[PDB]
Amino acid sequence: EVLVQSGAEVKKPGASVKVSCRAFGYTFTGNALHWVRQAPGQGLEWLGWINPHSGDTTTSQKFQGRVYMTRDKSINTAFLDVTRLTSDDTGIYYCARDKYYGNEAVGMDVWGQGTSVTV
Amino acid sequence: QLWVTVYYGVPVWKEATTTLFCASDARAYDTEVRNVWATHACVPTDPNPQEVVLENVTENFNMWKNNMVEQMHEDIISLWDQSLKPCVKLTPLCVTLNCTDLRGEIKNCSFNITTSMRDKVQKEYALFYKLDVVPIKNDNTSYRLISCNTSVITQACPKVSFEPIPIHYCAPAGFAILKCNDKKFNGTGPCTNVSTVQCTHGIRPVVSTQLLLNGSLAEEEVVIRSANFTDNAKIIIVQLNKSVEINCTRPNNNTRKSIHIGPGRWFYTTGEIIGDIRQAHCNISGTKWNDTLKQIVVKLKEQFGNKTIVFNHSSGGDPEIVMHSFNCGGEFFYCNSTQLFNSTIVLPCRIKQIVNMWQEVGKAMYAPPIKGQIRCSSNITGLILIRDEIFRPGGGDMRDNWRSELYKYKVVKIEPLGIAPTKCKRRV
Amino acid sequence: QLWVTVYYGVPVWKEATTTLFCASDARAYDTEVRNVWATHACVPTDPNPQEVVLENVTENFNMWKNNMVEQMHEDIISLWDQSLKPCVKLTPLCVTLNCTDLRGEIKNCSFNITTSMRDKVQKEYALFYKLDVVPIKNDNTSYRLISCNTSVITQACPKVSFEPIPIHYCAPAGFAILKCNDKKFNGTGPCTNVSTVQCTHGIRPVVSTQLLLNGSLAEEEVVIRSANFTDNAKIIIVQLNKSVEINCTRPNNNTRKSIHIGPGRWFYTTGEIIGDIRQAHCNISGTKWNDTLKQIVVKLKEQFGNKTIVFNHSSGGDPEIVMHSFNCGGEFFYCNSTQLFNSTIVLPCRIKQIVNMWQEVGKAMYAPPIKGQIRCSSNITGLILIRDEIFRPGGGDMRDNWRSELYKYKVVKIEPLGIAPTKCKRRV
Amino acid sequence: QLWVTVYYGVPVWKEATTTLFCASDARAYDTEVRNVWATHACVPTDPNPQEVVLENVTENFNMWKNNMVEQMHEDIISLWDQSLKPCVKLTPLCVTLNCTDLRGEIKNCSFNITTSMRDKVQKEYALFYKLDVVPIKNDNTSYRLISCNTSVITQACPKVSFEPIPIHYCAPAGFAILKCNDKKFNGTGPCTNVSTVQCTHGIRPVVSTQLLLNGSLAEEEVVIRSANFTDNAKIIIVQLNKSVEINCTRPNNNTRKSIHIGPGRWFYTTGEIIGDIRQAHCNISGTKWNDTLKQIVVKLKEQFGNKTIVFNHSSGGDPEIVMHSFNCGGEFFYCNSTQLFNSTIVLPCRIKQIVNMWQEVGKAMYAPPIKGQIRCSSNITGLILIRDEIFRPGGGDMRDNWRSELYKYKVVKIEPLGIAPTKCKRRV
Ligand SMILES: *[C@@H]1O[C@H](CO)[C@@H](O[C@@H]2O[C@H](CO)[C@@H](O[C@@H]3O[C@H](CO[C@H]4O[C@H](CO)[C@@H](O)[C@H](O)[C@@H]4O)[C@@H](O)[C@H](O[C@H]4O[C@H](CO)[C@@H](O)[C@H](O)[C@@H]4O)[C@@H]3O)[C@H](O)[C@H]2NC(C)=O)[C@H](O)[C@H]1NC(C)=O
Ligand SMILES: *[C@@H]1O[C@H](CO)[C@@H](O[C@@H]2O[C@H](CO)[C@@H](O[C@@H]3O[C@H](CO[C@H]4O[C@H](CO)[C@@H](O)[C@H](O)[C@@H]4O)[C@@H](O)[C@H](O[C@H]4O[C@H](CO)[C@@H](O)[C@H](O)[C@@H]4O)[C@@H]3O)[C@H](O)[C@H]2NC(C)=O)[C@H](O)[C@H]1NC(C)=O
Ligand SMILES: *[C@@H]1O[C@H](CO)[C@@H](O[C@@H]2O[C@H](CO)[C@@H](O[C@@H]3O[C@H](CO[C@H]4O[C@H](CO)[C@@H](O)[C@H](O)[C@@H]4O)[C@@H](O)[C@H](O[C@H]4O[C@H](CO)[C@@H](O)[C@H](O)[C@@H]4O)[C@@H]3O)[C@H](O)[C@H]2NC(C)=O)[C@H](O)[C@H]1NC(C)=O
Ligand SMILES: *[C@@H]1O[C@H](CO)[C@@H](O[C@@H]2O[C@H](CO)[C@@H](O[C@@H]3O[C@H](CO[C@H]4O[C@H](CO)[C@@H](O)[C@H](O)[C@@H]4O)[C@@H](O)[C@H](O)[C@@H]3O)[C@H](O)[C@H]2NC(C)=O)[C@H](O)[C@H]1NC(C)=O
Ligand SMILES: *[C@@H]1O[C@H](CO)[C@@H](O[C@@H]2O[C@H](CO)[C@@H](O[C@@H]3O[C@H](CO)[C@@H](O)[C@H](O)[C@@H]3O)[C@H](O)[C@H]2NC(C)=O)[C@H](O)[C@H]1NC(C)=O
Ligand SMILES: *[C@@H]1O[C@H](CO)[C@@H](O[C@@H]2O[C@H](CO)[C@@H](O[C@@H]3O[C@H](CO)[C@@H](O)[C@H](O)[C@@H]3O)[C@H](O)[C@H]2NC(C)=O)[C@H](O)[C@H]1NC(C)=O
Ligand SMILES: *[C@@H]1O[C@H](CO)[C@@H](O[C@@H]2O[C@H](CO)[C@@H](O[C@@H]3O[C@H](CO)[C@@H](O)[C@H](O)[C@@H]3O)[C@H](O)[C@H]2NC(C)=O)[C@H](O)[C@H]1NC(C)=O
Ligand SMILES: *[C@@H]1O[C@H](CO)[C@@H](O[C@@H]2O[C@H](CO)[C@@H](O)[C@H](O)[C@H]2NC(C)=O)[C@H](O)[C@H]1NC(C)=O
Ligand SMILES: *[C@@H]1O[C@H](CO)[C@@H](O[C@@H]2O[C@H](CO)[C@@H](O)[C@H](O)[C@H]2NC(C)=O)[C@H](O)[C@H]1NC(C)=O
Ligand SMILES: *[C@@H]1O[C@H](CO)[C@@H](O[C@@H]2O[C@H](CO)[C@@H](O)[C@H](O)[C@H]2NC(C)=O)[C@H](O)[C@H]1NC(C)=O
Ligand SMILES: *[C@@H]1O[C@H](CO)[C@@H](O[C@@H]2O[C@H](CO)[C@@H](O)[C@H](O)[C@H]2NC(C)=O)[C@H](O)[C@H]1NC(C)=O
Ligand SMILES: *[C@@H]1O[C@H](CO)[C@@H](O[C@@H]2O[C@H](CO)[C@@H](O)[C@H](O)[C@H]2NC(C)=O)[C@H](O)[C@H]1NC(C)=O
Ligand SMILES: *[C@@H]1O[C@H](CO)[C@@H](O[C@@H]2O[C@H](CO)[C@@H](O)[C@H](O)[C@H]2NC(C)=O)[C@H](O)[C@H]1NC(C)=O
Ligand SMILES: *[C@@H]1O[C@H](CO)[C@@H](O)[C@H](O)[C@H]1NC(C)=O
Ligand SMILES: *[C@@H]1O[C@H](CO)[C@@H](O)[C@H](O)[C@H]1NC(C)=O
Ligand SMILES: *[C@@H]1O[C@H](CO)[C@@H](O)[C@H](O)[C@H]1NC(C)=O
Ligand SMILES: *[C@@H]1O[C@H](CO)[C@@H](O)[C@H](O)[C@H]1NC(C)=O
Ligand SMILES: *[C@@H]1O[C@H](CO)[C@@H](O)[C@H](O)[C@H]1NC(C)=O
Ligand SMILES: *[C@@H]1O[C@H](CO)[C@@H](O)[C@H](O)[C@H]1NC(C)=O
Ligand SMILES: *[C@@H]1O[C@H](CO)[C@@H](O)[C@H](O)[C@H]1NC(C)=O
Ligand SMILES: *[C@@H]1O[C@H](CO)[C@@H](O)[C@H](O)[C@H]1NC(C)=O
Repeated sequence: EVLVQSGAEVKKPGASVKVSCRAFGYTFTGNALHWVRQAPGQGLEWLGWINPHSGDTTTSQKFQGRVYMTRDKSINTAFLDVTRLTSDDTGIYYCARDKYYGNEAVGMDVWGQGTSVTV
Repeated sequence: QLWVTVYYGVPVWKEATTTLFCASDARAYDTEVRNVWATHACVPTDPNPQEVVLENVTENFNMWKNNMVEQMHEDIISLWDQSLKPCVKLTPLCVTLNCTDLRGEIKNCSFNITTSMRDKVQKEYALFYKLDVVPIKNDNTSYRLISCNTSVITQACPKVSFEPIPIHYCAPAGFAILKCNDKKFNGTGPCTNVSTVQCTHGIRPVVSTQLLLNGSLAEEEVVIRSANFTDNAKIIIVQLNKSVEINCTRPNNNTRKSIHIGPGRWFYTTGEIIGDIRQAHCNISGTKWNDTLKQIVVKLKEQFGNKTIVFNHSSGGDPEIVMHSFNCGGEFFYCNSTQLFNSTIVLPCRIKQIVNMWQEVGKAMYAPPIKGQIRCSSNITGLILIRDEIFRPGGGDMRDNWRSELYKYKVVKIEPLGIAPTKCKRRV
Repeated sequence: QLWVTVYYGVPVWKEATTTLFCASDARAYDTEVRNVWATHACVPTDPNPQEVVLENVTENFNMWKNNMVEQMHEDIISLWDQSLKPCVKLTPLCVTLNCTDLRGEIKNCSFNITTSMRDKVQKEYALFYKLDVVPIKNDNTSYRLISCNTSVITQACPKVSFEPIPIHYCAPAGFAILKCNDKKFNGTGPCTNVSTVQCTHGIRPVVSTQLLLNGSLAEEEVVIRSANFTDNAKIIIVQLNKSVEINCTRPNNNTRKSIHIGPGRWFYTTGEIIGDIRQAHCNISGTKWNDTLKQIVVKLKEQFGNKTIVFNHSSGGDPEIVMHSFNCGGEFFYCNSTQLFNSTIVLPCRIKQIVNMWQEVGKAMYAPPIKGQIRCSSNITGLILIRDEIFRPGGGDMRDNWRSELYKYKVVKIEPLGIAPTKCKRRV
Repeated sequence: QLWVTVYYGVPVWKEATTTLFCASDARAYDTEVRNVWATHACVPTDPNPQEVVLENVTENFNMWKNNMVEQMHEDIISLWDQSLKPCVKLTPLCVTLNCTDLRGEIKNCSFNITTSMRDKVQKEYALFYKLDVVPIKNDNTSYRLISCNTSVITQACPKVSFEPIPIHYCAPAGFAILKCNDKKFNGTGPCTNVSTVQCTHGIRPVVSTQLLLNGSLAEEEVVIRSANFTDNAKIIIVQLNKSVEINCTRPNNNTRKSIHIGPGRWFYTTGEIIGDIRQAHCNISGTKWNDTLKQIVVKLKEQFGNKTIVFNHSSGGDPEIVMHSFNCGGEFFYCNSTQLFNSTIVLPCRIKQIVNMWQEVGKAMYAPPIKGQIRCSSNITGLILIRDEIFRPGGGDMRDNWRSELYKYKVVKIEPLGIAPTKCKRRV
């Protein structure tokens, strides 16, 4: 069970970026996906998560109206859609999976490799 | 007090045996014009098959107990035989042959045809292989076909094909196939990486001896499975991680004659050769073969000893056991395959037209002469070995070759209805 | 807010293909003693079949897309072939014939029978038709059967009948047949007078060329249908409102000889004629034919022109295409049918015993000799025409004749389960 | 006011006809290696079958209307014929025989074999029974096989057995078998001691004429059943309460020769006799037979008169009707059986190899020669009698022998759904 993300991007401020993450080795719709970012010099910033089955999401208050998540189960792929990019958005964008035992966050042991976005 | 409550849709099963059905790719439906196995009487495969990996399911597998092998055994034989029902008996053609050498693997034989065209008789000639016919001891000029005193041989209807199309086998509703996805799993025992499969991948009905080909390469190392690696009564199945290329040919542009031996009845026979006589042969990359073989030893020595001498020349059995064989372009080649094992590469091959579906009882099929030259190539993907620590190639039958693929799967039956105690009593 | 509600028993359907089954009248069950199609292996028809006229149902029909024709194609051929499985091979009888004329449509041939009664040989003679046998070019006295160098012909078991019994075809539960009751409806397009049928009327498995007979007259006018009436690649089907009477005969009281050609094996052959030789022929009322034909032109000219010259003499194809044919009393007549079209009535007919089920591949059936005279009559109910505005009779195969009846019906599948929004929410 | 209420699971039934299926004992599954009836294609019997005696159920039975007999008729014949499909035609062996006596029930015949080994001919000799072959009238030295001018006879495949294994017949779900347990019940009419059976006991497919054997003894008295005991067109079935022992033998240690009459084709024939010629015969305890026969008369006289003379010598029909017969050790004995009835015991028996499944149309099976001596014994349990008050043994066919056992049972269909008036109205 691995997570495979797309490539890196370079954007100017005011731009938007979309980062994919493919569900290799496991059922796409059987485990909710998280998105976490790490800007240079920073710790780990949570952006939100998406339910690959239902399309349900939760996002950080910091990004209301700015960070969106979508999915397309026909290709087993989840996506992170980030707009209003600024210089603070330079960083590594990672996809990750939790155990969701009881449908509640436990901790995430499966991570994608992360992609970088420069702004 | 707990109460009995019925729960339906319980995700449990028990191991079970049922019949799997075929599923075709797309083209096979319309290959009925020639192809025996790639029939029209077969539903399509799922264009988008699903697979579910299970989290905590560990089950025991045993490839030598895999009953799917028996189904394939019977199905191939039955379908093959069904296709030959309307074909031509060669019984009256066994009467006589006056032979000399081709101008001695191939004989130029003349013959006397018994009353043919109602009140007429005729004489003809044809080319024959020494592997299909034998001399009369007190003549040494006259010949007969080898199988004549036991049974009937028919010439396959010209409109025939045995192309080994990768037909899929699917489970019926109420059943499922569990697959072992553990790349390091041996032939028996528990497997933890297990997934649910409704239908398997396609498996080509390849017929060969002393060679596993055109599929199923190992996970970056040579993988060897055996029932024991101990008992000399058992055999060893070897999977290669890389294939070895083999190029085979019969560079003789042959023609064929249609001989009528009565109104309404005829058969084809080998006619003249256009051009010279070339020997059938196969080109195996030597370096790839032996580099791989060195790697095979690296894996094999784990069970048999680090300085142990392994892999000697083919030996034991009659020529169809000792020689390597395949249908190149549909033509039947018997290759010495001793060069490959001349140390513990181009091989000569012989041609034979009377064949069995692995092994028949009494009866046999005759492969009609093929017009033009033979060219084919293939992917060597594995070996079957014979214990003597010398190993030699060969052994087994169709079920060993089928098993070498089927080992990945087992069939179970879904048992959704059950009960459990609850705190809830029925209300009335 | 509307809610999802499930409704079951919804009166809708989709077009679908399924297998129709036969249904017998009353007598056919016990006709197994001879009759191939009127089998015992068939359930009875509904003694009181129902039909429902629908008020607002309009559907598209297309007789050239009516798949029921394929089912009839295959069923007649299969059943016919099954009945011939135990019958006698005439292969050894093709060996020789020394012929003179009957004392030359009919030849008096002597022949030499090869070892027959174990260690004996014998000579016999029989009468043969010129349409079944051919001479040897360099003899002009010796003959062979025409089909001998391609395949096996068997003599139908004497206990056989092909009486064209009007067997009904019925739909299985879950399916229904919709009928177009519009008397003016052409071969394709919408039909508003539609009714539901569970089972069709009986259709006789009539075999003929150049004639639609013994059923389905038009609604007081000549009715002509065609895929196009334009394209020369298409054909025209003509229905008459009145039938034309035809009286056919072969006034030769013939006998037959049973010839044994070995212990346990024998066949029948035409023996001597009791009385003189009379020509087979058919009497067609001329006035009725031509009065009708004038009326056919009246309808035909609507598509092809008011002063257009139509309906010339038969032409094109071999004698079984060019001549008109039928099994009168089970005997096979080939009539010139040129008198009927000698202007843009008694016809001579020829007799042939080797026949096909419309057209066989290689093989054929031999019609055993019939003792006594042949007499029959029939109802001419329609024509099939060939484009050249000259039209000529003939063309097509069994499916064109089956289609000419099946055009009235199509098969649909009932789809009773569906949903719709309601104002009612589920209560819990 | 009473209301309609539906009751499901109502213990009622109507008489009905369905197909019964076989059930095997334990061993029959693996008897496929030889045995025709004791097939592998048969489910096992219930190791613990149940039976329910009903308190107030009285029903009419009629053994001559028991349709189970037709099922057994057809099944035995069909299975027997299926087993013979791959067997050897003896057609070419009927060509000639030059016979003298064995050194005349058995003839020593030489013969000329037609081209056999492709271009060779050969001469052989074999022993034949006078019951299988007949002389040529104008030679008196030459012989032919009796059935040759009507049909094909094949030699049963050597790997064959007709051991009469007691296979059970069971009803499908929804059906039940009612049994009459009234020991004094005649062939028709009401029976009050009735029980429900899902599956019957096993019945051996015994083939015999003029003898009911190896089962079903009467309840301490001779029990006689007949459709009428009046009409001379009807027959009488006699059950004995005690069996009579019979010991049969053919004390000739025979061998057999395998004769090849072409490459790939051969048959077995009686070879030389090891030792002298002994007559086939059977030893019947005289006292037991006649003491029983006196008792049979005691029962028989109830319908036919106290001083009436009954039971005379066999008479009427051809030798297979007149002589008693059975397959002793698989060998076919035809015994005079006149000593048993020489007053109103060791019998000579004749041997014949061409046999019928009771009676065939045209075709027949040839019993391959049996190596060694024949020894068997059996239990005489009953008789079938012919009206003339003289009675004679014999008459009927397989259905009379099947009926003689099947008379105990009838098949019914369960009809669980019905309605009745109640005082309870539906609530809504
Ligand atoms: C392991 O895998 C290899 C391939 O990966 C298999 O070998 C090939 O098998 C295929 C199928 O049997 C062979 O296909 C044959 O090719 C011949 C030549 O093709 C050329 O010419 C045709 C002419 O129209 C072109 O269409 C085509 O694109 C090529 O240009 C054909 O002539 C053969 O047709 C046969 O059947 C028809 C049916 O009526 C006959 O009319 C023909 O006369 C003829 O009989 C056929 O298509 C292919 O050549 C094989 N070799 C190679 C090198 O690819 C191995 O068999 C496989 N082994 C196992 C055990 O699975
Ligand atoms: C279009 O429709 C016409 C009729 O409307 C069909 O022609 C008739 O078809 C029937 C059926 O095939 C023919 O019936 C035959 O009649 C012969 C003579 O019948 C008289 O003598 C018998 C003697 O007992 C009387 O019972 C009877 O009432 C008459 O008095 C019979 O001899 C024929 O029997 C055949 O089969 C038996 C079966 O064992 C044999 O034993 C006989 O030897 C013989 O083979 C049969 O019954 C009828 O004669 C036809 N002609 C006429 C003028 O009616 C057309 O065929 C039909 N065409 C198409 C394409 O559908
Ligand atoms: C009424 O009931 C009686 C018995 O109650 C039946 O008669 C017996 O029927 C059985 C079955 O047909 C006969 O069994 C035969 O016995 C032969 C000799 O057995 C001895 O030798 C063997 C050697 O291994 C020992 O195993 C055995 O215990 C004995 O010591 C066997 O040779 C026969 O085998 C046949 O089939 C095999 C299969 O390949 C062949 O290889 C053999 O060569 C041979 O063909 C067989 O087992 C038994 O002999 C019968 N007689 C007696 C006196 O019991 C009646 O037939 C039955 N009648 C009816 C109508 O139901
Ligand atoms: C149980 O079995 C499962 C099925 O095999 C296991 O899942 C497999 O896990 C391995 C782990 O390494 C994956 O291997 C990786 O695959 C990626 C795929 O990307 C490449 O291929 C795609 C194909 O279209 C292509 O599009 C990309 O551009 C790449 O070319 C590779 O990049 C990695 O190097 C590596 O090969 C398997 O792919 C994965 N299988 C599936 C079906 O996804 C599972 O782990 C097993 N579980 C246990 C406990 O063993
Ligand atoms: C025997 O070995 C040869 C060599 O490895 C195999 O040939 C290879 O077959 C694969 C099949 O997928 C070819 O892949 C191709 O990739 C392109 C990428 O876009 C795709 O478009 C094609 O449709 C196809 O998938 C691969 O190129 C091909 N290699 C060569 C050199 O041609 C061969 O299939 C093996 N035979 C068997 C029976 O395993
Ligand atoms: C060929 O044309 C002739 C002449 O029209 C057809 O004969 C006719 O067949 C009908 C069948 O119903 C006969 O009807 C009869 O009506 C009486 C009235 O009570 C009834 O009792 C009979 O049972 C029967 O229904 C009609 O009389 C008869 N015409 C003659 C002159 O006999 C013939 O059926 C046509 N053949 C085919 C195959 O269509
Ligand atoms: C023909 O008559 C003879 C003589 O009556 C029958 O032989 C008898 O068969 C019964 C079968 O149950 C034997 O019963 C045995 O009882 C012992 C008691 O412990 C049991 O252990 C055995 O397994 C078996 O049940 C009986 O002893 C036997 N009589 C003799 C003298 O051997 C024979 O079966 C009759 N044949 C037919 C086809 O009815
Ligand atoms: C046809 O007959 C010949 C002999 O007449 C059989 O030849 C034997 O073949 C076996 C095979 O290993 C040899 O061991 C024997 O020595 C051969 N016999 C002789 C006399 O040399 C031949 O096998 C028979 N054909 C079939 C199909 O069985
Ligand atoms: C795998 O090899 C083992 C090795 O011991 C087999 O054990 C056999 O055990 C019996 C018991 O008495 C011995 O007589 C045999 O000689 C042993 N076999 C050998 C080869 O020594 C075990 O049966 C083998 N398993 C398989 C699948 O063959
Ligand atoms: C049997 O052979 C003869 C010739 O040996 C075939 O006769 C040919 O028939 C076709 C039919 O249109 C003619 O065009 C040819 O000219 C005929 N040949 C000759 C030499 O005249 C005959 O058709 C063959 N039989 C079958 C059933 O095919
Ligand atoms: C019925 O006749 C029409 C007449 O136009 C057919 O139309 C064909 O259209 C193609 C289009 O390029 C032309 O090439 C053909 O020549 C036209 N056919 C003729 C006869 O002119 C139409 O296809 C015909 N339909 C049927 C059922 O035959
Ligand atoms: C084979 O032919 C012979 C005569 O050639 C048939 O013999 C007749 O058999 C019946 C049987 O009852 C006798 O009544 C006749 O008298 C016999 N004929 C002569 C001339 O004696 C023999 O039945 C025929 N075979 C078959 C199987 O039918
Ligand atoms: C049983 O015997 C009786 C005796 O009367 C049979 O009755 C028959 O009745 C018809 C009526 O006219 C007579 O013509 C017959 O002659 C009577 N038969 C005898 C033998 O006399 C009754 O049909 C017989 N039942 C069975 C089953 O045969
Ligand atoms: C085989 O050919 C040689 C050539 O001379 C001939 O002598 C011999 O008789 C031939 N044999 C047969 C069986 O025709
Ligand atoms: C497979 O490996 C397991 C590991 O414990 C072993 O127990 C089992 O016997 C092996 N089976 C074979 C056939 O090698
Ligand atoms: C077989 O022929 C192909 C043709 O290009 C070649 O590439 C391949 O290496 C050859 N294989 C061998 C074993 O020579
Ligand atoms: C049938 O008549 C309709 C009338 O509009 C026409 O459209 C259709 O093409 C006709 N079909 C045929 C086959 O004549
Ligand atoms: C056929 O014969 C019948 C016999 O009555 C006759 O009425 C009818 O008109 C005849 N038909 C012809 C075409 O002559
Ligand atoms: C039968 O044998 C006798 C013995 O002398 C012989 O004369 C006679 O010709 C033989 N018959 C046949 C048909 O061989
Ligand atoms: C059976 O006995 C009953 C007794 O009344 C009798 O009515 C019936 O006809 C008898 N049936 C036979 C076939 O003996
Ligand atoms: C048959 O042989 C057995 C052998 O013991 C014997 O007991 C029995 O009495 C014999 N039966 C007859 C009828 O002789």
